[PDB]
Amino acid sequence: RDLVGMPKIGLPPDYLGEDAEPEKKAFVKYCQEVVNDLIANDRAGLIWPRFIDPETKEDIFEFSLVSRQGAKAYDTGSIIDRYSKQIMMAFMSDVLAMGQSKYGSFSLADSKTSLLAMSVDI
Amino acid sequence: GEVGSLGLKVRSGRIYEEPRQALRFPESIKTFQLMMRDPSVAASVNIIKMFVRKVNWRFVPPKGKEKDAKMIERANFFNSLMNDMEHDWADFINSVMSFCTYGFCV
Repeated sequence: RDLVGMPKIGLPPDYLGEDAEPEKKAFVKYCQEVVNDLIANDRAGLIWPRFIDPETKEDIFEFSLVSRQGAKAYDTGSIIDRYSKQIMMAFMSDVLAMGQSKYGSFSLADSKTSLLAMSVDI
Repeated sequence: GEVGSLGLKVRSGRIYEEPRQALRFPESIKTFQLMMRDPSVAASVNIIKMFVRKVNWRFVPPKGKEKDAKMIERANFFNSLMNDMEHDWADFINSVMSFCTYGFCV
């Protein structure tokens, strides 16, 4: 659900409908294919109608990419990493993440038995 | 003679040493389960139990008189009877290891 950059097309309400003139309905159909087929290939581009309404001093048609004005509060990436280490800590299986060291060993008779290796002994 | 007394709390039979209501035996049990739920606490009190339940035990006569036949046969009888229990010595250590969660085990 990260819809930032999603293409948004704003049309006057007259265009959107069933009783609209065939020319208008054809325009809406083309916009549907434009939405459904637009990619970032070599021949990417747009020829859109542009009419700044003398009233309200704003354009009626726009093709714009939806934008967000904030950032997610919590960093999910570091959050999950903390719990993964905690889970491995509960089973004392840090060797899965850290890996085999040069001062740890799985040999029971060795003088440097790993914590996990001793657990299987119990 | 004991002219004084090591009177700890003696409130109503229950030991009222801990001034916090939560950590007293009627509710200390729950509190300990709740804290046992936590990962760090669980692993920290699990490693100690681990270490205790790792070593084995074998009866031994005192520093002197270790060559006496009576002491040797007594040690043998003690070890055999330790193995003669219907619950193994390791099982007894397991039952004791509630030691960490509460501080005492009857």
